[PDB]
Amino acid sequence: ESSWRYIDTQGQIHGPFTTQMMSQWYIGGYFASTLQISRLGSTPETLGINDIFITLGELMTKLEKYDTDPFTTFDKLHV
Repeated sequence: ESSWRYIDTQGQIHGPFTTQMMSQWYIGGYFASTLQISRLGSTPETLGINDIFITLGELMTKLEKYDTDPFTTFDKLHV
């Protein structure tokens, strides 16, 4: 699993935190879409997000590109 850092409201960097920890906090409502996050570059990845800070909202927008339509998305999850 990945690890992540984030920048808080005052500018302080926190982490590394596992995907599990970040996911839990997100689902818990602790993170605004404006929050800056960074994925630690533990593995190569083609999205280009390793070690940079982008907003949560920007990360979500990037990930949406993979979900082109519900038919392919259904098959990718279920077939």
